Amino acid sequence: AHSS
Amino acid sequence: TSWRSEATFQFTVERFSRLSESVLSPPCFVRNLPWKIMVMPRFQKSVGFFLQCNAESDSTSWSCHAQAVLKIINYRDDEKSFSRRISHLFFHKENDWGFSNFMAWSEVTDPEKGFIDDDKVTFEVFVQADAPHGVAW
Repeated sequence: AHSS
Repeated sequence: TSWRSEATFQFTVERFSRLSESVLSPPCFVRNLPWKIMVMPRFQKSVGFFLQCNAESDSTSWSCHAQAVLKIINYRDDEKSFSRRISHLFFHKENDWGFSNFMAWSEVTDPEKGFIDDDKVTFEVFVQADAPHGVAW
């Protein structure tokens, strides 16, 4: 998971 | 109430096959903060799926740690719904978290898989958030  | 520590909300994206920009759901309040589902095409190619928290606020003092289950509903069989989990400390510089390649675009849009109907796809988020800091002092 990560930032857009 | 809006102070609830957790909630499950959904957002249905219409004209999905034609999606070309990021789309945001209306807000669901948890811990009195606005949480939203963000969907965006990534490279057609893949469906991007992120959870956003308190992005509108000009505040740079807030933070909220939360865990969540991001799921794309399979209307033909819920056990076929696809989900991924996240754990993240949300704050102004990292106000959203998720996967740019949550699912293959070809799979979600496959008319025989059960995720799309009338060019609509439903996204769901179950978020469990801790008490935020730097907000309602």
